Amino acid sequence: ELMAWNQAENRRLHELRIARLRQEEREQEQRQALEQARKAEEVQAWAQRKE
Amino acid sequence: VRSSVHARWIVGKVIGTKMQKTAKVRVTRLVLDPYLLKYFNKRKTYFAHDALQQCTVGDIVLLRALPVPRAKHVKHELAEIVFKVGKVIDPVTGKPCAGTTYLESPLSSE
Amino acid sequence: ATLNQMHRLGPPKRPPRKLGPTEGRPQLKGVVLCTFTRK
Amino acid sequence: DPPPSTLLKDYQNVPGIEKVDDVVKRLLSLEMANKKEMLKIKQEQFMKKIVANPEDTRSLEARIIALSVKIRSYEEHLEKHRKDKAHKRYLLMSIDQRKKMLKNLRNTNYDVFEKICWGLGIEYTFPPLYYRRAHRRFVTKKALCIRVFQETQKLKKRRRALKAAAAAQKQ
Amino acid sequence: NPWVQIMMFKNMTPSPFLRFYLDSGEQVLVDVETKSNKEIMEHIRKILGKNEETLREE
Amino acid sequence: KNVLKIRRRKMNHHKYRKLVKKTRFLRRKVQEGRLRRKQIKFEKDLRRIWLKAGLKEAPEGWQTPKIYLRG
RNA sequence: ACCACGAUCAAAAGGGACAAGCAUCAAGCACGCAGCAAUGCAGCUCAAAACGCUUAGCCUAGCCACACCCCCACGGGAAACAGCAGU
Ligand SMILES: NC(=O)c1ccc[n+]([C@@H]2O[C@H](COP(=O)([O-])OP(=O)(O)OC[C@H]3O[C@@H](n4cnc5c(N)ncnc54)[C@H](O)[C@@H]3O)[C@@H](O)[C@H]2O)c1
Ligand SMILES: [K+]
Ligand SMILES: [Mg+2]
Ligand SMILES: [Mg+2]
Ligand SMILES: [Mg+2]
Ligand SMILES: [Mg+2]
Ligand SMILES: [Mg+2]
Ligand SMILES: [Mg+2]
Ligand SMILES: [Mg+2]
Ligand SMILES: [Mg+2]
Repeated sequence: ELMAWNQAENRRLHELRIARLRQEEREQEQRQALEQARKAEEVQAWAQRKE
Repeated sequence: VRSSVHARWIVGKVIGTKMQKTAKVRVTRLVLDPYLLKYFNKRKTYFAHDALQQCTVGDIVLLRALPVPRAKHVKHELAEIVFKVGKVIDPVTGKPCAGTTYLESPLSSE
Repeated sequence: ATLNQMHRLGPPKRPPRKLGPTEGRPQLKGVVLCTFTRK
Repeated sequence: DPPPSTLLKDYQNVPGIEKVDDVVKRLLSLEMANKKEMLKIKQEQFMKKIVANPEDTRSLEARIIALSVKIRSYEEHLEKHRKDKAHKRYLLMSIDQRKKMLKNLRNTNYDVFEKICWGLGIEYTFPPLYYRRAHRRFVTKKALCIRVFQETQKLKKRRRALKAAAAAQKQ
Repeated sequence: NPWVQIMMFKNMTPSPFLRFYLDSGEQVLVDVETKSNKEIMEHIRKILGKNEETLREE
Repeated sequence: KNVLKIRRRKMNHHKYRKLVKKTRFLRRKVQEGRLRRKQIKFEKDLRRIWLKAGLKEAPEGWQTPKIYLRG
């Protein structure tokens, strides 16, 4: 009974983990979008200076 | 279930694979310093039978006691490789990881 | 010293106790060889 | 080493670099640059050959590749400057720092550790367990103790045949 | 529990967890991420600790 | 500060260098004899090994080198 | 009593544990593993103190060791109070 309760406690914590990881991807994508924009301008500027 | 070997289950780090079908495993236990009352690691070496020679130096293994020792110093057999060196699978998620970072996201398989 | 250092060295070891002229004994028997005075 | 005609890492992706005068291509090649520019091309070659993301310069893989290029440059320097103690120190320190990186990469990502060793030609070695001078007395005795063992093994085999032969005669 | 082997492992996985090895061969995985140290102690007491009755008897 | 502790060490080292100078020929004869015994003590240690292993003579082709001579 | 297909007590054997000082005792020198065997591999211990020297009966409801000496005791040296009283 205690081993089964422990497996159920792990599954509950796992559902919270999946919810926490989904909220972190949305934030990671936003940051990753800006860095690519900034990084693209810095490349275009660096490319124009070299050209 | 009975065995003449004192240590029935022990976890340790593989530190040698130069013996045929035998892994040399460093097992650490916490021992209380009576004067300082602080716990310090005390390490002991155990030889473990590795029939398939699957043990790599540095991986964490679980050793099970044999019913009777099979050699002068071989009193245990490899029961399970807990943490393969550099190829750890996170038990909490089942996904491969490299240190504290996931190699496959737990969100891949939902 | 650090706790790790105190652990490694362990309890302080006393120097072994030196035996005096009686060799750790209350009295000794002797045979007189010569008598004289000292300054 | 990359060919001297190789363009600099900065000018390789500018549009129209293939239609400029030959003189302009020489001035933007490795031939007209210092050795540090040739090392940037080598590092980029290894990064694309080995690492999964060639633009991740902070990964443990990229650091090992960057440091491996420096190590090769020091070895080339010391091949011509054999009394340069300053650079001999930098080489030995760099080799030690790479070994520490490889140890940490082996412990965290073995599949990547193997590709780094194959790609860079590194033979990973485990450190010796004890650090102590092997002086003349020990070197000589260890050699004698190995010879004594080898001779004892031969004698123990010639005491198996004689016993085997005598046993057969009884029959 | 002086006869229970306790071994620690740093930064091998992305989240912290406890794992118990029992004499039968069963393994008990306890996820401890997000839990306080007091909650971890109460959890392992519940699933693998002797109750107050068993200790009073001894 | 004062240099009295340095001065004690200075005099000790001076008298030692002076003693070594006066007796450098006796000390050289003593050092030679010690190295001979050191070589003999080393040779015995190797002979003990093969004798305790069951061999009656040194391993074939083995000659114990002189590891303490200036050469 | 007799057997308990047991209980109690407790050897041999296997596993674990177990004094102090000296590292100016730092290397030990066969100290490992596999295999039914043949035989094969070259390993095993060690500064987290191996190997070694020295000191000491111990963890005292008591325990260990010894029992003239040669660790032992066929044998030998030799002729035994470290049982009590006694010299
Ligand atoms: N002696 C070794 O080969 C060795 C091996 C692993 C770890 N260590 C560690 O080194 C430290 C020094 O140990 P000690 O006080 O017994 O030795 P020490 O300083 O008395 O030196 C004795 C021997 O160990 C070597 N040594 C000294 N310092 C060392 C170090 N930091 N790492 C490796 N070897 C070293 C010396 O060269 C010599 O051969 C300790 O922390 C020990 O755990 C030593
Ligand atoms: K005796
Ligand atoms: Mg003086
Ligand atoms: Mg017994
Ligand atoms: Mg030291
Ligand atoms: Mg001395
Ligand atoms: Mg005594
Ligand atoms: Mg006797
Ligand atoms: Mg007597
Ligand atoms: Mg009496």
